[PDB]
Amino acid sequence: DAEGLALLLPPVTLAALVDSWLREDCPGLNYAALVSGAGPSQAALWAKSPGVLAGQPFFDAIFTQLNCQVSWFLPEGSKLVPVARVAEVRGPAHCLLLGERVALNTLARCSGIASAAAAAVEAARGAGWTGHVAGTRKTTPGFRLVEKYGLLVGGAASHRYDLGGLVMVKDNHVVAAGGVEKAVRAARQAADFTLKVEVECSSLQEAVQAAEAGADLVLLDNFKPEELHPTATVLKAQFPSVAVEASGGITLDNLPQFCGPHIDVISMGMLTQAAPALDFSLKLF
Amino acid sequence: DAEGLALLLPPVTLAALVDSWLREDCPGLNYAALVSGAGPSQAALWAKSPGVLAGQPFFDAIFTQLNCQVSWFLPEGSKLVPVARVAEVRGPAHCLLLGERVALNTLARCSGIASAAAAAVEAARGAGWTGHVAGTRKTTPGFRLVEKYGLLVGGAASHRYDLGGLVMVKDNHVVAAGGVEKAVRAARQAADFTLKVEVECSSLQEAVQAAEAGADLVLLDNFKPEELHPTATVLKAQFPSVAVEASGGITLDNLPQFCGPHIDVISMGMLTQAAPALDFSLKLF
Amino acid sequence: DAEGLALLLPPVTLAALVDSWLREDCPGLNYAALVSGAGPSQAALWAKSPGVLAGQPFFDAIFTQLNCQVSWFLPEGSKLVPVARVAEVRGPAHCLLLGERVALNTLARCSGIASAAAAAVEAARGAGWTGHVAGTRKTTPGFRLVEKYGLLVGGAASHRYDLGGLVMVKDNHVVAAGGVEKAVRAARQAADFTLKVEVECSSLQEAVQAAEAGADLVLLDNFKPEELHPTATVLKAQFPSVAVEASGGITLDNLPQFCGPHIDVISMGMLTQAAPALDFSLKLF
Amino acid sequence: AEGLALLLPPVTLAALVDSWLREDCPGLNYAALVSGAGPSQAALWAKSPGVLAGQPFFDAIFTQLNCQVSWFLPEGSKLVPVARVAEVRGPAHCLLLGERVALNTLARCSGIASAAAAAVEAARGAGWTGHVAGTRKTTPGFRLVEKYGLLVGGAASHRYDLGGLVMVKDNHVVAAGGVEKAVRAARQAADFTLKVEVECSSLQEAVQAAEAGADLVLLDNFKPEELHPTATVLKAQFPSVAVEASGGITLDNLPQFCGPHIDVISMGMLTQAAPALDFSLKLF
Amino acid sequence: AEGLALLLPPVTLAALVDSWLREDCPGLNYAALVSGAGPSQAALWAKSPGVLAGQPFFDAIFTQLNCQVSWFLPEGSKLVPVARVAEVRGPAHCLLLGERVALNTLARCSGIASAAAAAVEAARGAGWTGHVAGTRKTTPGFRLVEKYGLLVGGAASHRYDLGGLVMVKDNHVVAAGGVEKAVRAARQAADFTLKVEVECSSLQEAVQAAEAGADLVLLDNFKPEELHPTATVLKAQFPSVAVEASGGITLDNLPQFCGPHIDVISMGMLTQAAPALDFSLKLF
Amino acid sequence: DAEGLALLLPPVTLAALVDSWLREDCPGLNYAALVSGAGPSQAALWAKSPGVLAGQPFFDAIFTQLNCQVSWFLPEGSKLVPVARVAEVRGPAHCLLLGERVALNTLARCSGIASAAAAAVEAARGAGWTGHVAGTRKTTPGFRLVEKYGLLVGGAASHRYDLGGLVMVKDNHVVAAGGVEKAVRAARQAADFTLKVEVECSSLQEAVQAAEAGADLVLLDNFKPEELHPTATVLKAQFPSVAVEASGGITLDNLPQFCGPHIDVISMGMLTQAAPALDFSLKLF
Ligand SMILES: O=C(O)c1ccccc1C(=O)O
Ligand SMILES: O=C(O)c1ccccc1C(=O)O
Ligand SMILES: O=C(O)c1ccccc1C(=O)O
Ligand SMILES: O=C(O)c1ccccc1C(=O)O
Ligand SMILES: O=C(O)c1ccccc1C(=O)O
Ligand SMILES: O=C(O)c1ccccc1C(=O)O
Repeated sequence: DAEGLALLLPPVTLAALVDSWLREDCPGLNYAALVSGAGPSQAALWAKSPGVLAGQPFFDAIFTQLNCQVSWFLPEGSKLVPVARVAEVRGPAHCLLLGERVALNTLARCSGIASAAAAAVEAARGAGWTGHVAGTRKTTPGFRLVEKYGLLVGGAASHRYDLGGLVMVKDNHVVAAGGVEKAVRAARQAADFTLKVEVECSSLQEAVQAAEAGADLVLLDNFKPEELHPTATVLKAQFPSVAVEASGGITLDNLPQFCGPHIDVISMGMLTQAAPALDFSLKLF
Repeated sequence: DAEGLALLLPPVTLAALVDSWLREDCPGLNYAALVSGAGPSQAALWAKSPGVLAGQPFFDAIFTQLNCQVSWFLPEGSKLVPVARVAEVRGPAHCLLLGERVALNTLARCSGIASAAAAAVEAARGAGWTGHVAGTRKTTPGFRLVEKYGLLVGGAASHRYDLGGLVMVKDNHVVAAGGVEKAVRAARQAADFTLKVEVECSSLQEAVQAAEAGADLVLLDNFKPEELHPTATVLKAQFPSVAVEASGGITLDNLPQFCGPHIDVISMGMLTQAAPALDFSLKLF
Repeated sequence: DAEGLALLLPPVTLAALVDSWLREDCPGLNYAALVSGAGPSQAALWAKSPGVLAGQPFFDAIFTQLNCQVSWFLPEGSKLVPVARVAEVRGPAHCLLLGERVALNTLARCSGIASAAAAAVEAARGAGWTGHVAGTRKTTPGFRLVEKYGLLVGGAASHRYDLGGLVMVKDNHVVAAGGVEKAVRAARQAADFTLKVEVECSSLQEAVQAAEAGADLVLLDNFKPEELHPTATVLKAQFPSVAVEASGGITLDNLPQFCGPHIDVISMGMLTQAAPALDFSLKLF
Repeated sequence: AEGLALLLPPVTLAALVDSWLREDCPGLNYAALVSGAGPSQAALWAKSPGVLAGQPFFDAIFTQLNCQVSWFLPEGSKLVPVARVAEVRGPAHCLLLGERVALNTLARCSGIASAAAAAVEAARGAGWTGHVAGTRKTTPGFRLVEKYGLLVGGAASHRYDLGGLVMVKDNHVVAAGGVEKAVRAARQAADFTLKVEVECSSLQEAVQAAEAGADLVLLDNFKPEELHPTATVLKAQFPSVAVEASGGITLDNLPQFCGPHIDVISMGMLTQAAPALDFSLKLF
Repeated sequence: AEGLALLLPPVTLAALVDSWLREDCPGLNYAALVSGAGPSQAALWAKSPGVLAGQPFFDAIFTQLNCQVSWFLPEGSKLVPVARVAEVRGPAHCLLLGERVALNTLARCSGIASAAAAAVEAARGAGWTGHVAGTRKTTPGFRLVEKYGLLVGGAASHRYDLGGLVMVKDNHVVAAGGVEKAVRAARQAADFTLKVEVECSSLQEAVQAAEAGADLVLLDNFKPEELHPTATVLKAQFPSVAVEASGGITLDNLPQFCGPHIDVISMGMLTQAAPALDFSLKLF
Repeated sequence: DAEGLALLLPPVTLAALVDSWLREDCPGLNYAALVSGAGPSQAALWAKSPGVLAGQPFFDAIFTQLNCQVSWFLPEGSKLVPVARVAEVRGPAHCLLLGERVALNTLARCSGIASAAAAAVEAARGAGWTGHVAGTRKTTPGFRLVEKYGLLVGGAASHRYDLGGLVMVKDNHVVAAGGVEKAVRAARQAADFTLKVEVECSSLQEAVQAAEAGADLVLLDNFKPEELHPTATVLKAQFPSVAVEASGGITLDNLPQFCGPHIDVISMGMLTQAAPALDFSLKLF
């Protein structure tokens, strides 16, 4: 259930995020506040786009800072069928109007990402695939928390949250260490026993070498589907312990061709780099 | 000229921004650094998407913090023809690898935005229009600086940077003040004489009321082009002092329809909410 | 009207300000707390200086942070006739005594500035002048928010809040650009369309060049009143669109000589650089 | 005065400077395009008499913005207007970005140093050897500059904050239920490394405070005719106890408050009513 | 000890708590889904002997996380294991989020307070009335908890930081060119509200330091046989000067350093080598 | 290899740490600086305790901020035989004396922890045991980075760095979930696929349940050694995939009794909670 995902959020990081957003939007005097005054008011939140609602905790934390309350008519994760009345916000008029843009901006993006994740999860399910659709570290700097949380709301896995969550050996590591085996052995020796090591591999030879040197996960990078499945099949046969991830150029359109019985995870840069924001408005009534 | 735009950037805000992005990506121990080591290294930056290059100052600031140096082979604002060698980065291997994803993320989004901005400016120029294409406050919270700067690099105007740069009376302010004239009179009385007042108007009646009560700018919100131009024409005839801005549902496709001799400014949420990130990579060699 | 001015204040910036002032005054252990104890207490706030009361929202925020409550016997902006009971503060004794000095310091300076502002407004009104008395950027660093707010409470305009609110071309910009016309044309081309451009001019020739190149405001800097008024008169006659501001060595004493029918704004460094703080005390009873 | 810069906590200085620059320009700076990045030079002019103070702040502001400063007058010099005080060099837009915050800081620091030197001069002129001191009546957020200014003027800063000295005031006396209870509580609570000072509005109080173990007694709001007899008796009975006078002391009445039994005279006016000096920065 | 909480600067406290929680969980907390948000209650167990200290920190951690705490023992109580000390309440995932950081803080605060109480007790048992004290030998970033723990245990904290007292050390002596130059420079530089203490490794230095106007003289690394004759002479000729002993003082040798002419005994061990107490927080 | 471990450190978090330490030790004026002056000076760093040298990167960062340089005569991780000359520090006198205590405090605690870790690793090696000696999250709040680093320099594994690095089900999670199986199934479902799940088990029955429900690691908590090894033996025989950790009341003295062939990891709170600081001094010469 998506309603439970809010529990994941670090509250100290949340509060600081919210403050820095409001500071960004209004660092000094807000002259518009005299236009609206402090009279108690109510505003309706409208969804004008189809997709998945995500970002309630952030929307709430923005408005709570500004002494406003929110009532949701749809739970976190609901399908959105425009034009829908999603929520009501109450508080002093200038407070509502001060938070409006930042709150809509957050909900729009979080919902945009959750929508793209859900479409990808749906296409995979429709192709018979049971594994994890996942995001990447291709997130807007400073805004990871919202973006990874959006992915989760959409039913995708977030993948490692940051550099501290998993040790990922990539092409650049392989080059710097002087070869796949040296890179993986160094990664394995260096990584705390609590961490997994994943290795980005551009061929089957690399993947085998990586599995032999102790990789927990092998990421098959930029394979055409026709070489991908035979590669994953062998790896799973020779190394059934190793998880297999596919990534590189995977889109909502081609995703079903990348699904296969020997792929455990499919990760997509597009879920965060190319998810258009949903359209929401907040109309004072 | 785009190479000069870096001078606009508040350096204190920049350095803090860069810190907070690196803190977001790696808050604790970075075990991968043992895989690469500290040996001096070089990496090529590759452009794999068409569009406009934007974000050099951010990319530089990230790598300078990490004791790396960057050489650009393309000036800020260049057209990108993939696959193009854009830059070279140099530093200790683990520093390069630490900054890579955050640097590419920033460059990708900034460039994505600038690209969409230039496409919009090109379509307007091609429909004979001389005014400003502009952005909005529909930006990713915490990342406005990069986004507004991207718009500038693409030849669009940024529009007000935040709530302190202009007083904008919107449908919500109109509702709260109890009507157009009350809202605008309160905005004008409240705003420091150094500020302009702009008024969002959904009809010609509103626009006239707003001009009469002293608006510097009138924004015609969500007009079909057929109603937009007659409205603008009347407004400019009666109130030649008043600048006219069009906004609402304007896309790269329909933009030429919204250009007209009496529109001074066209603003587009899509330039920031729906600009896909460009594809860059940073390959150690 | 002054009771409504509190609405202008950015709440995130206010909270961090207050934190940082209390940190500055007591970074570590506060041994004096043990002398007072945590017994609920009450203190009276005394105004011992004539002038205008300003700064209630800062005084309140300091005490709220420290779990104390304040009741005002006088609204924000009231004339102060010493010795007057202005407020009651309640909370744990050690909390009251911890906040005392910072709260009095803030109210003293805010009130000092508001008083100088009101005296200036009064002297202008008495000389028949209708325009804006305004402050400058000559503010104590880190304290601008309290100083600009003080101005407003005293009836003066704040002028631009910071470098983002207006583009102001000064003698140094003229030098760096190579001449008045090049500076103004560069300012106009650079500034977002939402911003005004104001140009500091030391002669009537400069003012005409600035008005011709597109200035919204011309600031006549350091004129003796005898040269100022003819200059303003000409300017208004040729360029009735252009607002005219006088500034430089304007004091409460000479201010009536600087008022004239063709001056729109008079700005005074003294309102923030040389306003003595009012005398307040907070006596536990 | 040239050595006083050493006192400054560098971590606190850097953060101060950042927050001042952030305050003055949080977002895009369009004016930078008007000046460009060409190397430039600007002269610092002193247009007010008084004492120069605040070099380390001015330097720190300009170093952040990749500019350099050369001083023609050392910290603490007497200013005779119109004087060429310094030269600043760097990219034009950097100079102009730092200008106003740097002038604002030097103006206020110098203002305070000037009032402090005037007060030190008037005291010396009246034969007094004691310490002229400031108070905690400082602009919030700007104490570091203000206390430093006092020192450049030759005044003592007094306790820097609540953690440097335990000061028992009228309010503490009321809350504790009397002078003796307040002072005994202050003395028991304060770490042995700290002094205890007690604000006393009468001789009876001062005697009680001294008897209860005060290191300093601050005679608050005495008219000078009652002040000196009071200090005299105190010094005679309790020669260990330093005596400070404070309350309504001004540059004008200060010589009346000097006496052989006052050790310290503190003045709110040195920080609450010191006008800022006039400086400008002219690009040339 | 119940009143010591009032000493704590609330702004510094809140920021401390935030940074501890950020340190322990900067990103997503997947464990939260295992416990859920149902209301819950946990018992706090003391498994070590010693002195309980750190309640205000433990409370601030849990208050931030919307949990409440009830204490069954007041701050400063003797702990006899295994004792039920407190109950915590709140949403399950909030309790479990706070648990480790809260226990970490109480464990260390209590560890320090226990060592301090042991040291005060051994001194009292050897007839000594002076102050047992800490040093600046604290964990960086964690000074507030460590100094507060010292207080709860009955030791003095000593100067909180570099701003509380001016301390001339070996290294100042070398840099200034000798004891007298160092102490005269310290005295001239220090605001009149501050004391000056001087670290001395011989009687010669102690006398010189007293003569130059030191308020306190710290006899560093003396064997007890040389310490007491030195302190005796110092008190005889300079009764105004407080005498502190420090260096290699342990719980074991402490009684040999107590003497009628020692005012303060400071021990690095109270903070450098105090084992944390064992506490657990068991959901029931 | 200890000299390489410095690369693990996140540079942004490091710099912020160092700042906050210096701010804690001297928030306002430092009158002692006038006693030393600014003359260039040198100081020798002396080790007066046996054990292992750890913390150079911290010590260097402190001094670099204060414009001092450090030369090490012993590499990071060296055995310390007192009284040894470990390093030389150079810079202006007042800068050296400002950083001295905080630098010593850091080096002292880091080295203390590294010494305890190395003593533990030695005793294990001496009892024939090959597995990882590890720390815990029982670290001084705010100072984890230095403490986990110290562990690594002494040859111990750090264990998970924070709550983000691994999902650890403890007795409390078990009670809150309503049983071992429900807790582990919830942990696995909730944890991103990139994370491992470890389960604290106080009996063999729980350990079996945890392994069956999908635990990657089982932590045998508070076993007497006589019950431990037979439990581990059974567990390894039925679940060879599952790593086994022992923990609870393990000390340097009893550690060899806890080593065994079916234990992979032994973690010890004492390494961080009861490690006395080493004695170092810095003597200006
Ligand atoms: O962002 C990437 O390069 C990336 C792409 C796919 C999976 C994981 C990651 C990651 O770094 O966490
Ligand atoms: O964000 C918006 O709603 C917006 C849309 C168009 C122009 C300007 C703005 C603005 O608020 O600055
Ligand atoms: O501070 C100044 O120099 C100043 C003086 C007069 C008007 C405006 C300003 C300003 O820069 O905003
Ligand atoms: O600020 C005050 O009220 C004050 C006034 C005189 C001396 C000292 C102080 C002080 O508090 O430090
Ligand atoms: O930390 C020290 O070296 C020290 C040792 C003993 C007393 C006081 C201190 C101190 O500096 O506060
Ligand atoms: O700190 C603990 O309780 C602990 C004890 C042993 C291993 C790991 C941990 C951990 O939580 O990281």
